[PDB]
Amino acid sequence: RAKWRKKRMRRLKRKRRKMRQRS
Amino acid sequence: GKCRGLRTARKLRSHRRDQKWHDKQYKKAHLGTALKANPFGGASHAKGIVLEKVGVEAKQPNSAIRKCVRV
Amino acid sequence: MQSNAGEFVDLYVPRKCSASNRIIGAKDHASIPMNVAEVDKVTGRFNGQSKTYAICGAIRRMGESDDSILRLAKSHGIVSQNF
Amino acid sequence: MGRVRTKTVKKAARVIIEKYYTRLGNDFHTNKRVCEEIAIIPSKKLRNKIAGYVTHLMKRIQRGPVRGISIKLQEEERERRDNYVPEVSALDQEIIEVDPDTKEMLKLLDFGSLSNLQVTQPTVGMNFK
Amino acid sequence: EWMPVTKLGRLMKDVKIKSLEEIYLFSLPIKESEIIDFFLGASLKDEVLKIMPVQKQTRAGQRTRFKAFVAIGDYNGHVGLGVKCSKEVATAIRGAIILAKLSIVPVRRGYWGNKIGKPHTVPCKVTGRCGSVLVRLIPAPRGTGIVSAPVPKKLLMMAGIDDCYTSARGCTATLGNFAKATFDAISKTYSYLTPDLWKETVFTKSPYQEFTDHLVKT
Amino acid sequence: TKKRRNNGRAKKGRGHVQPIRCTNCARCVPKDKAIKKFVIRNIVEAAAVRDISEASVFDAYVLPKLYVKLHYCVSCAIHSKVVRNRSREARKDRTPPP
Amino acid sequence: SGALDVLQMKEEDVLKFLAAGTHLGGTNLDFQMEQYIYKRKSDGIYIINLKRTWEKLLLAARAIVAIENPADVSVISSRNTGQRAVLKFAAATGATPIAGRFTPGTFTNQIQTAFREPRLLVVTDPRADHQPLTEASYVNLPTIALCNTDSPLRYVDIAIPCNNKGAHSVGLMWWMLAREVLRMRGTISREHPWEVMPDLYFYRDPEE
Amino acid sequence: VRMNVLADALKSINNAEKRGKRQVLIRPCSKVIVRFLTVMMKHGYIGEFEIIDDHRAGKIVVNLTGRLNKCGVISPRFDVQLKDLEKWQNNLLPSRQFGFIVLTTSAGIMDHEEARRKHTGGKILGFFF
Amino acid sequence: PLAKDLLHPSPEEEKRKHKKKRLVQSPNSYFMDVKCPGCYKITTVFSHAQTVVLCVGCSTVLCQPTGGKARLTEGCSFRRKQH
RNA sequence: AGAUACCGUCGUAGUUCCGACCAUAAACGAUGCCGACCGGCGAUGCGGCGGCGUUAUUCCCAUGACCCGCCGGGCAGCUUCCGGGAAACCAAAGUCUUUGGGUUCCGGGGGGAGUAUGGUUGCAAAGCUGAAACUUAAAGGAAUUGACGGAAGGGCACCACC
Ligand SMILES: [Zn+2]
Repeated sequence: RAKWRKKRMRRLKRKRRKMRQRS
Repeated sequence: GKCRGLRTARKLRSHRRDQKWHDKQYKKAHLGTALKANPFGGASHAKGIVLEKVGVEAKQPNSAIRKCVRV
Repeated sequence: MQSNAGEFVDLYVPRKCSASNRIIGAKDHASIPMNVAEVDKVTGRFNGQSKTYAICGAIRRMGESDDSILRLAKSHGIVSQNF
Repeated sequence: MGRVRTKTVKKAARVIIEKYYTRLGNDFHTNKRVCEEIAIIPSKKLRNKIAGYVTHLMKRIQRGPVRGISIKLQEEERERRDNYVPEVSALDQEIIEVDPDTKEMLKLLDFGSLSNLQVTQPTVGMNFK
Repeated sequence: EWMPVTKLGRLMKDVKIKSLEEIYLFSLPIKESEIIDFFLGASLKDEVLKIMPVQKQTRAGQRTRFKAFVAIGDYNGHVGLGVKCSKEVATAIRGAIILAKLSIVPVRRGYWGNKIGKPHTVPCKVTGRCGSVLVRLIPAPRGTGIVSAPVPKKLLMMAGIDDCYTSARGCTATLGNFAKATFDAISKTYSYLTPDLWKETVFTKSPYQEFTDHLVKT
Repeated sequence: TKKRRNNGRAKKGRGHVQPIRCTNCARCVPKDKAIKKFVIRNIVEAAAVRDISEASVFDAYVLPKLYVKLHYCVSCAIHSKVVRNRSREARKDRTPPP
Repeated sequence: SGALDVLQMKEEDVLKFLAAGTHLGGTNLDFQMEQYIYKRKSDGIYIINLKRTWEKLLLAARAIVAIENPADVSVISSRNTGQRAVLKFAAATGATPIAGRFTPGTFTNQIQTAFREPRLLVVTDPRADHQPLTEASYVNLPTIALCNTDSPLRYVDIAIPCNNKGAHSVGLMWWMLAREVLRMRGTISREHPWEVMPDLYFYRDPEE
Repeated sequence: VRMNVLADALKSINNAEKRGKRQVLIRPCSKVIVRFLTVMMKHGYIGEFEIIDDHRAGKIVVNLTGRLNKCGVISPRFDVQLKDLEKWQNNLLPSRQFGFIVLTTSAGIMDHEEARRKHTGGKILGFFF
Repeated sequence: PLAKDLLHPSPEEEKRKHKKKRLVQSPNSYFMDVKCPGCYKITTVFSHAQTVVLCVGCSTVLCQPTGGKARLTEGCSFRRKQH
């Protein structure tokens, strides 16, 4: 679905920001 | 829906100098990153040795094994 | 509309409306020629002659066919009586 | 107990009563024999189904002329009813109502005809919203 | 042969109206096709623009009806364009011609801008459109030939229009539209109030008046 | 596309109208879109009216009506069969049914 | 419209009109129809200029008489009020009347159970005698309609502003119109009453 | 608001000619507009018009005639160096045989054929045909 | 074709248009006189008043501005449109 | 079957209030602003105007409430081939090859993507600005015929039931 896709990709970014705390 | 004025020649001009970039037939041919990723240096041809000989299949509608080379 | 010698090389001269001077086309079908008889104005009997009119197919669709026959008839001395 | 007689029977019967309306009657048995004489009916059964509609259709015509057939003895009845002529009643013999502004149209026409005057200008009721 | 069902056909079979002019002035409908063939059987050269098969779905085998585009012309001042559909390409191609003859309309040929010799082009910039196809006709000098796609290069030619520039709108692939438009434009020559015109016309007793004395015959 | 020029709403020239809960499933529809009904009914419906006349103390009694204003959500409405789909030309007319 | 004792408006004719209420129209005015409405009284119904009716009813007469052959004009009525009248008009003139339901396509569709090509339509009512007003576009047909104060004036050449709801009003003018189209061709000296009364053209159920 | 007061007047008659009216009124007036319509009237494209006067602006009434096909306006007011004039009257006109384009000029407002004889140029106003 | 004169319309159609949309615009008001109840010093007063007026000949109010037209306290002689 | 779902009894955050952040929604009329013109009609809101009767008062009178119309500016409606459009539809989505009233923003086949990075605002959630490599011959809008519906409306059949 169009929106739930936008939730995954918004969730997925927070993974990417969080693994710059590690460096 | 237009400028169409008589002292507006700059706005009709700095608009088209801006909206040309969305013509992918022009963005490719005028941006340095498009030619850079070309394995040719923009050349017509390019020599090079053969380092193996491999075959590759065909898409779904019709089957075959097209022959190729890893130059 | 002419020639080198001035001859009128043309198939015909199409009829023209009597309220808008528009050209009734060769394949229009709502456009009509109409005839209004005369009377000798001494006995009322049909005096032979005819009054010709035309209306383009656009007018009749707009409903102004009669309002244009009327104004043409008042000007040409067919109806002269006022309100 | 009975069926819809298809367009074969309905069309065949309506012409018979339209062509021999005087030689027909009320009773089926009379009509069965008549139809055979005046029509070449291919089948015994349908002749008794055509004669069935004819006697049913005559029971119709004696009860107010209907919209199917043309009967000369019934048509001449209409023309006497459509050409009737009494002494004129369209003329509206003397004084006949005219509304107050109607005579003003007439006096603008310059007619001195005689008629009635009412008063109606006070408006008290008209169309509904 | 040909006994008519129209007053015009009654008046036409007997030689009493001579040309399509007198039929076109009063814009009388053409209800039979034999009328034109009596006037214009010679040089009415047939052609087949396309035969497009169209298919309508059904619970049973998907049905197929063919379409026939036929234009008719004379290179002297008339053009037609007929269409038809039927379940056999022999009758569709036969029926298209008859419907093409009925739709025959007169075309006016003018000069580029120098006024010596025979007319050779469209009088002025005419246009038309059906289904977004917009065929413009732009006057051209003598002796250039027609410039257009092969489809309307024919419609214009059958008119005798020797030299006509043109310019077309997008989506011309469908001959049902691109031919219809270029036919619509050439009909639109006798629809301009040109300054060459404006001479008052005198209505001249449409054939039904002058020829009613015989036309009450039975 | 556009099935209805009204979008199904009765809102023209304003912002948003207050939403009224459905009077079956409690779905929150705005007061415009909802299908409103106003049913007046005797409390003593006809299957028993005369059986009450026999047992009535008073000589003249009228058995007062009952007044409830029902609002239906679109989904709760079609299913209960108040309304139905209609043909794209008969869709236009808005006069209440006879 | 004219300068005659027999062409201009006569007291005898005006008494006919006011008798059958031709002057009362309806409650609505169509913007093409303003030029034939005198005033509106206070109950809300329109009064027609009976003189203006005369010009048009004389103009329409001058249209019909110009037609060379009487059969060439098809007079058409599709309301039960004037069905009998239009039969009478063809009887006293020589027209080809059309009463009853208008078979759609009697002027088109060559291969027709009923087919005519006339040169002039005469329709009782522009609203309910609908189709011939529209089939008078696919072939070149002039039109003559007894237009009310509410009827559309589309596809009509001559508009006779009159009341046409009542039976008396329509029956009158078919007798009236027939009288004018006949006279200009010759039946009497024009200095006589025409020996047929309007009641012949009036609507009437069997009532003894 | 109103900017090109020539443009609005021409669209007011063009929309009124399309319908088929005989007379049309335009709201503002100017020498630029009066000297405009006179160019048409000097060719017979329109009838004979009147110029209502006020203290405020003036409002022209025109007696239209069924002879003009379209009466456009061209803005902004360009230039015509008499070498571009043949380009303009080929991408803005129906044909060379008829139709004229009017362009203002140091010797008054005049249609292009006047410009060729007086051998001058100047800014452009509009066109008709 | 709805061809009607915009130059010479009836003096009664001109009241069927706005104050501005007429042929030549003119105000809908009219200057009126008033006889100042109880005294004979006759003063001018504008029909569409937006201010009261007080009379030394009355010591009571004369015109009362309500809406877009005045209402006079007591009837008086009212000349009009001498302008 | 699974049901960490629909269903039902509980129940934290939350819902409401005062003081600050956030600046996003199919925030929709999916339809920029201002200005002009081209059809009718019956009503609706507000203002002023002309009106004959009634009703509130004992008095036109001040004024309401009804009843008939006009004018301006609104929310909207019905109808028409003015005219547009791919068409559904539109008095604007009209005045558009017969193109030019003035002006702002913005789109160039679909996907990768509103992703990576860089700048910037934010307490956080996030918002604004925002690519390419590569991949693909079609993605996509409106109508037309069928098929299909655990979609409604009629009706028939013991290869259907009662
Ligand atoms: Zn619900």
